[PDB]
Amino acid sequence: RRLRTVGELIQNQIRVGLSRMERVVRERMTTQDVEAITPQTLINIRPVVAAIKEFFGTSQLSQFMDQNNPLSG
Amino acid sequence: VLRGSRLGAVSYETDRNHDLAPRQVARYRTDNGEEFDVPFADDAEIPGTWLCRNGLEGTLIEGDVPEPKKVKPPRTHWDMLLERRSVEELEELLKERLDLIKAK
Amino acid sequence: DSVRAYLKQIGKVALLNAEEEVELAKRIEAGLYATQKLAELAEKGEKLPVQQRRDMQWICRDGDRAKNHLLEANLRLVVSLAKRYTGRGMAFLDLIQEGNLGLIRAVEKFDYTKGYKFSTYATWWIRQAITRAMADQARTIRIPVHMVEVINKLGRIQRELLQDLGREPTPEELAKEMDITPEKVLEIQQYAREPISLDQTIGDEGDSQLGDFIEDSEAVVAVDAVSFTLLQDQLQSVLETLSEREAGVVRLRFGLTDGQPRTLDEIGQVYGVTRERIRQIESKTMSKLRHPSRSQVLRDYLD
DNA sequence: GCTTGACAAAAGTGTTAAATTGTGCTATACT
Repeated sequence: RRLRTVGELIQNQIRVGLSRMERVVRERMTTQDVEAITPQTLINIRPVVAAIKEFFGTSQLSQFMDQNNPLSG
Repeated sequence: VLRGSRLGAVSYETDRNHDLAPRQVARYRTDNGEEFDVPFADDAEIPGTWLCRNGLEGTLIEGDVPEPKKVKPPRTHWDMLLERRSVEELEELLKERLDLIKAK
Repeated sequence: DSVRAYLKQIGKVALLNAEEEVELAKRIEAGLYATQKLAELAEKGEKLPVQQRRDMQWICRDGDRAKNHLLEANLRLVVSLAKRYTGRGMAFLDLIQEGNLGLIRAVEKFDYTKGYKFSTYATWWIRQAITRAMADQARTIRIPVHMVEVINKLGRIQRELLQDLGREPTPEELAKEMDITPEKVLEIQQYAREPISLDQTIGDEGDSQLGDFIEDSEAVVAVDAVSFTLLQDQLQSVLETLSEREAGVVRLRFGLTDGQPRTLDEIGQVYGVTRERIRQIESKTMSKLRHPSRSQVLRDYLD
């Protein structure tokens, strides 16, 4: 049994968001002018930001800080 | 935690049958033969046709003929064909098709 | 999914060649003309010979069968279009079925003299039928077609502007492109919002659903319900403290006796005095009641 | 204690200008 730390938990959602971004980019690169396209004009960052927002907001692991006292936190 | 309401509001008034609104009942009959009653106020102006429980627009029994309620006729497949083919062309079409079945 | 039965059943009829479509359409037209001839000629007698009668009835049946066959062979077209619009809110198979109803209209209007394929014309009718179907039936709270179109236009513009700016635009930014006021687009956005499901679970577990904890604003508050009645008694006791001569005017003026307020003139229908005198009597009674000797009895019921 | 003359504010009555809603049709070819 291993331990997913915070870093790996965030990395998984980053990977999911970038996978959605990859699907969008590979779909849309077939339908744009060739040799005149620019990387900044087809890289869509919305899905990764949405995944990051969802993780910190709704994920069961991202819990409210327990500030009852220093030991609790 | 969160609140809402129905599409209406409540009224606290109390009175009961001691106030009577003068009303009379009209009688209607539908296509399938079922009959129904509808209480209306004495202001009347009762309509000649009424949508009853069963869903058939029944007619009143008192009058011999109700309000005509005439409506425009429907538009059908021939009537729209006639907007693109002349009767002279349809005659030739009929002649042409009769030629083949007559061949046997 | 169980739409496979429809796909199989429509798969037993082969596609038409370019020359069969004209034949089928011409047969349909000829059969329609034959049916209309048999219908019309009956209005004045004009018996036709038995052989011609049978041949014309055969023409009618052949036209009907050709129309049916033309629909059958082209049912396969509708699914290829319906698969494009699936997932927007209405069921895939419903999309197919109601696009078929545009397909019958396309067959009704299609003609060969234009020298064009059946698909070229039928595609437009199928597409508009599917569009109208989705517009009418895609939402629990119905939105008229023009409103749906303006909502779609707003969504289209907002998507591009968000892709450009990188964030959700302020209403005025969308207004600058819609040529309408920012509050107008803000209202359209409110019209666009879908209702949520009242049966959705709440509490991160299957303990209860959202509906179980909605507090009703228009509830029957007990303390008010009784309180009103007390007033309806207390007020009466004050009105009963007057002479019936004075009490009747107020009871009729505000409709206490029967719930319908009465104008100054109508109170004279039983009292006989003129409307101005009824106003003077009302003023006298109204000043007598507001005097502290009777106000304190029921003042604090207003809240 | 009450009628009458006379007046203005409020509200019905109808027209119609504007806003909203429903409906048929778009013909390269596409199954």
